[PDB]
Amino acid sequence: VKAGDWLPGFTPREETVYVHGGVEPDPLTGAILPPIYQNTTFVQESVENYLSKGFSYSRTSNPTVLSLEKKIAEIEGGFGACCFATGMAATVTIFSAFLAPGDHCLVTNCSYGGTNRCARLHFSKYNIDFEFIDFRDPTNVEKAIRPQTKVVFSESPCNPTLYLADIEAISQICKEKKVLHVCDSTFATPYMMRPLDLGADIVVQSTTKYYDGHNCTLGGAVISSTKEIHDKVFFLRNVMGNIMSAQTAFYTLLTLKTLPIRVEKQSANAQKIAEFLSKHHKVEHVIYPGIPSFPQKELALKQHKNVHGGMLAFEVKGGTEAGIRMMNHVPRPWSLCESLGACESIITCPAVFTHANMLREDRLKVGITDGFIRVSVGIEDVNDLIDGLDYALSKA
Amino acid sequence: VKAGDWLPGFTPREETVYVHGGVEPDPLTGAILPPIYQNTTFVQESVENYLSKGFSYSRTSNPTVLSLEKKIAEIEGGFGACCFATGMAATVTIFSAFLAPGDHCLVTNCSYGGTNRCARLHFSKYNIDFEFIDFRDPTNVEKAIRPQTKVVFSESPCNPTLYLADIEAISQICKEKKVLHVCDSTFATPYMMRPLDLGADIVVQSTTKYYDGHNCTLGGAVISSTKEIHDKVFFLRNVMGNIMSAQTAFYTLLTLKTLPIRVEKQSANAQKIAEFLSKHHKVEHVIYPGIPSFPQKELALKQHKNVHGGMLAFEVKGGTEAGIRMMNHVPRPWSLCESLGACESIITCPAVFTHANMLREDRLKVGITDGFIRVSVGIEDVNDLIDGLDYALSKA
Amino acid sequence: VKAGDWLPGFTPREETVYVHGGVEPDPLTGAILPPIYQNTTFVQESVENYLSKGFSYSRTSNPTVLSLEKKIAEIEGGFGACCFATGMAATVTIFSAFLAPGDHCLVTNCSYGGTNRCARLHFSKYNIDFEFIDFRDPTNVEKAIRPQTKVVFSESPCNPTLYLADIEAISQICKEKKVLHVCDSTFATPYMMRPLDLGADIVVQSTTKYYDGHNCTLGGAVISSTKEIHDKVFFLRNVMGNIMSAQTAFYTLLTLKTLPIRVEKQSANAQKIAEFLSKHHKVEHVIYPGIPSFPQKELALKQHKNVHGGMLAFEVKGGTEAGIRMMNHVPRPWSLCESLGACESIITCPAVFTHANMLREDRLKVGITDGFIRVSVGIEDVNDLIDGLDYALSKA
Amino acid sequence: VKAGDWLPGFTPREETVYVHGGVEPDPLTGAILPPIYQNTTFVQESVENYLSKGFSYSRTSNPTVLSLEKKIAEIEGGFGACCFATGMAATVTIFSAFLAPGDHCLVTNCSYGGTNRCARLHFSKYNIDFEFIDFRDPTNVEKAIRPQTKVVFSESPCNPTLYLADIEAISQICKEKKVLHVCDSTFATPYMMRPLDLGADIVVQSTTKYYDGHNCTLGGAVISSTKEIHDKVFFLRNVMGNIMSAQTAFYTLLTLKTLPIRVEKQSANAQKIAEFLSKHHKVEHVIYPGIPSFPQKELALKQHKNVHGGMLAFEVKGGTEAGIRMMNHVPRPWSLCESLGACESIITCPAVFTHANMLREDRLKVGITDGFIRVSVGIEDVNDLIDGLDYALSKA
Ligand SMILES: *Cc1c(COP(=O)(O)O)cnc(C)c1O
Ligand SMILES: *Cc1c(COP(=O)(O)O)cnc(C)c1O
Ligand SMILES: *Cc1c(COP(=O)(O)O)cnc(C)c1O
Ligand SMILES: *Cc1c(COP(=O)(O)O)cnc(C)c1O
Ligand SMILES: *C(CS)[C@H](N)C(=O)O
Ligand SMILES: *C(CS)[C@H](N)C(=O)O
Repeated sequence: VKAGDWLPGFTPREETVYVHGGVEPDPLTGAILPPIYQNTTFVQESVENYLSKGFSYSRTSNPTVLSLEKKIAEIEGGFGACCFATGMAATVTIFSAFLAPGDHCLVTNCSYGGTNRCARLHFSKYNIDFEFIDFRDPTNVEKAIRPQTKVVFSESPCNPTLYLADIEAISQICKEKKVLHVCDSTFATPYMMRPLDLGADIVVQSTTKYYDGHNCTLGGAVISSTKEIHDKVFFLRNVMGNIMSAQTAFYTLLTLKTLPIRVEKQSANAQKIAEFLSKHHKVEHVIYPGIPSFPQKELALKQHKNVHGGMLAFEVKGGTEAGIRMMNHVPRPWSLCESLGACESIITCPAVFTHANMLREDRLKVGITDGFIRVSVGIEDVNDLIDGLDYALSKA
Repeated sequence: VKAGDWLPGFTPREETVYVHGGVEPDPLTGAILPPIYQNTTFVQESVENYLSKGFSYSRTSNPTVLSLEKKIAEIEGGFGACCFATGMAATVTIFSAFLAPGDHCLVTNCSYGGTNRCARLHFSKYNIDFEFIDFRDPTNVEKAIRPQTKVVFSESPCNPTLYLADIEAISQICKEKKVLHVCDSTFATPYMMRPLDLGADIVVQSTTKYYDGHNCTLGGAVISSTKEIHDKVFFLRNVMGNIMSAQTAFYTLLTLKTLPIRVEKQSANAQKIAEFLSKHHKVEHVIYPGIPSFPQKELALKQHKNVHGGMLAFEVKGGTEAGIRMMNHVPRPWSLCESLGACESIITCPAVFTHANMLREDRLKVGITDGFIRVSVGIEDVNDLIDGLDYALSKA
Repeated sequence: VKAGDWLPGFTPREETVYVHGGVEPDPLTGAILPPIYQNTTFVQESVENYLSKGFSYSRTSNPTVLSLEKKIAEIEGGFGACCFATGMAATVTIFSAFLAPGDHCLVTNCSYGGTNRCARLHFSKYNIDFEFIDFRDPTNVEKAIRPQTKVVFSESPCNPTLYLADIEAISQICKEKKVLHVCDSTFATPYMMRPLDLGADIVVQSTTKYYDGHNCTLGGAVISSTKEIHDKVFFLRNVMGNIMSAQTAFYTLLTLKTLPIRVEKQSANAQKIAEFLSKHHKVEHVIYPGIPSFPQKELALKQHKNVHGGMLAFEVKGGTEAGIRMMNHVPRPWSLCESLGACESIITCPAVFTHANMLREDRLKVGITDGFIRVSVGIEDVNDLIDGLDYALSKA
Repeated sequence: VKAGDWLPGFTPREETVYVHGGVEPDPLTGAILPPIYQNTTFVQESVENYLSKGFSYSRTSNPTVLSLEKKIAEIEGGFGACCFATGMAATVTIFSAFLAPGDHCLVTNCSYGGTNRCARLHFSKYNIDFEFIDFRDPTNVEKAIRPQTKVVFSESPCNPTLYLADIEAISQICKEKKVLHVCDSTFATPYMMRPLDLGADIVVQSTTKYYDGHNCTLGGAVISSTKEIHDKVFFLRNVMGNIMSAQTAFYTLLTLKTLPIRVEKQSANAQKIAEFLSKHHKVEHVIYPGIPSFPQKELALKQHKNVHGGMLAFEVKGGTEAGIRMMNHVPRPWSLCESLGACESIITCPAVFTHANMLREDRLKVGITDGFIRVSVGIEDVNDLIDGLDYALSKA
């Protein structure tokens, strides 16, 4: 064993894989990072040796993108991964590949609003039936499975309510009933929960949020448990033309290196903020998987590794007017905007910013209430973050 | 009026629009190029003033991308444009938006292979009927339209045969039958043919090819004739998550500046190469709209502005074996690879690469003969290009 | 000879070198463009095989930068080239490497104001004597050479007056007197004049201007006639830490591909604009090397290949007030700003924007008069450019 | 006050400044990150309103670069900062601005090798006297100052020996003698030591190392204690043409966000590795400010905040041959290369690489013994790092 080689028979530990997974020094120059293959097409040696160097056209595959895919498959525990322009593109490619007219698809009723809308407003025109149900009890999923069910699509924690789904239990149900279990674990990250380890067949990630973690790029990933599934996704990505770009892949290769230390800091901050909010006399309810009152505490402790995440939610006393006054007065360092997962702490109101297309009776039915505030905790000093919330709450 | 203003009541001439369309100096700093908005999310001033500055999240819209879209809409003569991660993503968004189960779509039978395979594999599973016909006679289109026809999808010149479609005549037919006419004018560029000027309802572009012209980025664009069509495309792009990235849009904003002078040089080179090939004893047939043997020379003179383009094709005598010997010996500066439209001259044999997914019997049905070679002419010195072809032909 | 090889014993023609110089397809993947080596450090195989793959640290050399250097040395006709963060960095590295206290340096008195200021205001504190003289007559240079003269630094055409220097004649003088002849040919480009072909020992370029040509990047280059000179420049670049970045090198590799067609278009536009101005009743003087009244016409015809360039200058009748009114009313597509060489046409007034640090009596002495306007012609439609000048002149 | 404002009268705490210092949402669009001003020149509103929007030409200043400069000045506690293409460019600008013929400069004799060689080769030719002395005792500095001394240039910890300099004491000396105290605190980072807080007049940083922390960019910064010093640095940067690019500034704006959590992880790992090495029988000496054998432990406790850093050094028993056997067998995840500060752990032997330009007798004079190894600890799992060192040491 010489410089440049791993020790044989040793599995590198987890943080080492975030730093080095999928990437060795460039064979040509020794460059320690992946060179960015900002290029459309690849020259072939001869007609007979077509594809002998592995690449032909960047819509189909690109070397920088492939380095990130290998890293993501390692981190998530999958056979292979495919990277996409956005998280929505990853989700839509799953629905495109694995559903056909007449099929039934069970979706957590608290899915990300984008997942919910691409199903209802687009794929349902192909006579695909999406049924939205409560995934908090796995027996609900078992009882709701119909003869035409092809896909069970879980999300955990859920955007924006932070409901959990028992991924292991649901995977056992789907394995018995021979249906595909797809899990969107964007809010968890693989540092907290790897659905493939818990039996899911496919994971979808919006790499926009925590894999990037810097508000820099859009991106998506599909991580497949098997070669058969991986090849189906890969084929359809080339047809739909929604692959990630090499430059986005370079950025994500760099930011993934710090995902463990970022998520540790964000989650330590979020625990302290959730505790503060839970004691605050102008806060009605606080939702965080790590505080003792979390309704699905036992599942959180079973299914979360290391941390309980950077996301929390709360409701201000006084209804919508008080929620709005609070939002309008939250000072820097907080940012009032959509998205989540970043070094910069973000405060969002789902009624207006993310789930505005959902009927208010239905919003209330899922738990998106009037004073409901979604919080993405960043890596600022937690005392500045609490000071800003306390000011805004005093104004509410 | 003053420095920094266009004079009111004047319309810039063609080349000026390539340099300046869609862009003004940054209002904040005066930067002569738009900055790159390499950022996911946009801060809002208040819950009330939501979207008051025009942006919320870059999957939906991004300022750099919107500047490119405004330029492209100006160059193509449309109401608005949407930009995509690839040309295939643009095409697939048209099929996704405008077709539903039971609908019918007419597609030119010599389409780019990717258009053909996204139809035939994928969308056909939704009980959408795609019919491939010969667009060289508009009455074929008129006769094949059904009550269920929603889209007529032309391409001109066609990939790889360079057949022309009479866009004005087909538009007249489609207007009478109230069917959408979508035209893929990637091979023409708007400098040679603007389908919206000739009555098409939608234009699809692979910006990868000539708009980029440098083998640098992938990209697509959909240019809509009306607000109603544009809004449908924009909505579905947000759902499918296949928008162009800001960094790609910046590259294409830069490269579009030189499209007229690039296409003029490529086309002058192509005319000379086509004339050379038409006299060479190893060459069976040459296809170029600018030489007198072109079968649709009358339509080329009616429909082509400025140039006859950088693309040509030819058949080497001696069939497949001769074509392969030739390809294996084409020297630099030629590149043996997929793609087209670039400063670097590219050659390929579609029977063995791009359209090798098509049955040889069907290959011949669509004119891709055994010795057929697609040539994308770049901006090198034409004597190097001709000397290289002459050397390669000596090995056939 | 097979695909991927050049024909042996053939020198590729000039436009082919702009497209392909310094770049072959990536050996690892076949990528047709140079991958961007966005990376600081390079891993070594062993202590003994240090530098066996050619790279160690990007301040010293970087693979993308080296690909551009090889291309620039080919285009300019030099032994080697070194690329820098800016044109000023290239110039300052020359002064740093080849002058020491007690040395005399002859500088064209109409040098770029930055060259003039770094000499007067900085290197003169090291007791280096910069003497500014009229380079229009080579015998002036011969007569002004002193025992301590080490460097003769010409520029042609000169910024902003467009005076020419006879590079061949001056090189003969410097070769006889054993002094180094450095030529800044930024305004010419190697498509119009290659000083190394005319005997200069070093060329300095601001790649910012025409090599980029898109207002995108800053950059500089030093092209050396010999290995001894090249190695001295390379060594000092590593010490001064002013190398070009890989991303800037990637952009310049792409934009250099179109330098010939850009400069042809800009120069055809500039000829027409200079003719228009020379007939205009509110224009006092027009300076362009291609119009028949140019005072150094005979030298322009001897020393310029293909074109007479994109730069021109003129004076409006009515002195400074009229020049200012004209500038304030020049409409789009023109831009009022510093810099030059770009696809976007630029109008500058040197008194305020570039040579404001020069005493007004001295400005007048060099020819930077009151109504003096420097024009950089882009690739817009020339009729829009003339329309805009004619409007502004009517307002002046 | 309102969303988007800092509360007046409050100062953000340390980690918040790393996330948000120097940056506010884009005023035009609300973009949460500053856009990349990848552009050379800036349009002016009128000849009169020249520079009214703050920018003219990116060699002089660029908006993205200025945002980074504001962040860096906040983090380091300075009046202002200037950013450069590399750390060497920052250092060379100090020597260029503040020294003239006849002046004297005191430099720590264990400086980074590049500082030492830019002094000894290059600036000494201008009759500037550089004197290299041992900064571990401040009275050496006091005794060596001459009437001609203009600059005292410290480094702490030193590259590669990790000697400390007492920055507060040296500043007191320099204040008494009215000499500029410049401190290169690259190895410390501002999270561990801010020399401006301890009385230094100027700080030099290689942002390549920890500010970047990802082996992605080269860069430098000069942080000035006063407006007069800042203005001198800014003026000369424009003359030397060695400003940082906008794209580099964007990368560093992103990576600085995580400097506290990166340095905390690197330092925790380094403490454990130093303790492991201090017990290993093949290791002669270990140098780390956090272990009790550190010779300057009293100063380390006074001068180091939060951590003792990611850098350590050790000597392998058996001299040069043993060091080489060890280096040749250090396995992944270690990288054998130059540079330091990164997420990827780096090891090198300065006698054979970084300081092999120093005479072995002088190498030993400055403490770089034959078996001396400089170690830059990254953020991998410490057990992989320790297992790899243990394997390598078994080959020594
Ligand atoms: C944001 C998000 C998505 C969609 O990803 P994009 O990258 O925005 O297209 C999907 N799932 C969750 C849980 C998300 O937060
Ligand atoms: C290449 C091409 C496409 C597909 O565009 P991509 O950018 O490769 O996805 C569509 N139409 C034509 C005519 C094409 O040449
Ligand atoms: C602009 C210029 C320079 C300086 O180059 P920068 O890239 O701006 O540092 C040098 N010479 C001429 C003739 C120039 O126009
Ligand atoms: C690397 C380094 C430098 C030089 O900075 P570059 O960015 O490599 O030019 C200066 N000081 C120290 C302590 C350094 O480690
Ligand atoms: C989706 C809104 S388009 C976004 N990622 C969010 O949940 O804020
Ligand atoms: C130099 C001004 S800093 C610039 N390139 C010009 O001449 O406009």
